[PDB]
Amino acid sequence: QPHIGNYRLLKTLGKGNFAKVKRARHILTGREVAIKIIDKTQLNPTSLQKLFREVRIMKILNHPNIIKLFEVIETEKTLYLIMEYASKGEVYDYLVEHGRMKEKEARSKFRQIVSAVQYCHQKRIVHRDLKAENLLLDADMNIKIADFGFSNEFTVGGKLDTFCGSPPYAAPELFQGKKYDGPEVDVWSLGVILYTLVSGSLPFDGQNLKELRERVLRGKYRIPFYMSTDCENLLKRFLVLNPIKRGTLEQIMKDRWINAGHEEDELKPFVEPELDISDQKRIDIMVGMGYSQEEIQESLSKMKYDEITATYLLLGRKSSE
Ligand SMILES: O=C1COc2ccc(-c3cnc4ccccn34)nc2N1C[C@H]1CCCCCN1
Ligand SMILES: [Cl-]
Repeated sequence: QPHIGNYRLLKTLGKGNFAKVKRARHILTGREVAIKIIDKTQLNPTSLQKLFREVRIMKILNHPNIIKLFEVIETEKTLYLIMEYASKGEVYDYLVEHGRMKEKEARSKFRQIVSAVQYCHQKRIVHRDLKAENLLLDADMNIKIADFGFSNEFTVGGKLDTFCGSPPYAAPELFQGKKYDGPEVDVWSLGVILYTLVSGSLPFDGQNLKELRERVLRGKYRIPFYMSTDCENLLKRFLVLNPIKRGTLEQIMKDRWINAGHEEDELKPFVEPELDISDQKRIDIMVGMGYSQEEIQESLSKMKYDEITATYLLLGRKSSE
C-alpha cells in the first residue's frame, strides 16, 4: 500500500482542479487523517507562490470547527497537506440523505459555523466560497469547515462550481460586477447556509446561471410554514441585498434564535487558547518513538508542521475504531 512519510494512503475522497484528497492513516499513532495532494508540476510560478501563501494561512487557523493542519510534506513534484479527517462527510450529502434539520440541530451547527467564520474574519481572512459541500461533519456531528484560505483551483471543487465558487451561495454584489473580497460576501453565504440547514433546500436556484443570477439579485425567497419567526428574523440579517446593511457576525452572535437554549452561554467571538506544548505524557510517548525531547520542543515552539509536530497534535486527538 502506497505511503507518504509516516502516512499510509487509503481511498480517494475527492478529486478536481489541481487537487486530490485522500483518507490516510498516521502509522505511528493510528489516527486517521485527510491529505490534500497538489501536483506542483501543473502550476506556473505565480500560482505556485499563491499556493504557498494560502498554505501559510492554513497554518495559522486553529479553531475547533475549522479543518486543522497537522503536517506539510513537500517533494520536488508534489505538495501534501495532512489535515483533520471529518468522518461523517459533507453537510451537502447529509441533507440529501436525511432532509432538513430540526431547528435545535441546525442551531448547534450554525453556532459552530458562525464562530469559525467570525474567527477568520478577525484575521481578515474571507472564505469566499462557503457552501454545503465544504461544511464537513466529524464523528460527533461537529462542523469542520474545509478549504478556508484556499482559492478554488486548490480545492477539489463542488458539483456546480462556476466563476470559482458555488453560484447558489454567491452574494448579489458578485453578479453585479462589484467588489468581491470583504467579509460581507461570506455573511450572505452564511444566510444561504442557514436556510439550507433548516429547509433542506436552497433559497435561490435556477435551471441555468442566468435564471439563478436573477433570483439572487431580486433577493426574494420562500419562508416555509414550519420555520420559526425567530429563524426567519435571523435570515433577514444575512440575506440583505445591500452589503453594508447586512449584520456583521459579531452583531449576529447576539441574535435571539442563535442563542435560544443558550441563555447563560451567549455566542461570542472565539478566543484561541495557547497550545500546551509541554504535555509530558505525550512527550514520553514520542521519546519512545525515537524522537528526542529537545527536538520536540524545537518543532513545537517554532510550530514547524514537520513529522514531530504532527505526531504530538495527533496524540492529542482521540483514537477511533
Ligand atoms: O468531494 C468530497 C466527497 O465527500 C467527502 C467526504 C469526506 C471528505 C472529507 C473528510 N475529511 C476531510 C478533510 C478535508 C477535506 C475533505 N474531507 N471530503 C469529501 N469530499 C471533498 C470535500 C472537500 C471540500 C470541497 C468541496 C467538496 N467536499
Ligand atoms: Cl490502514
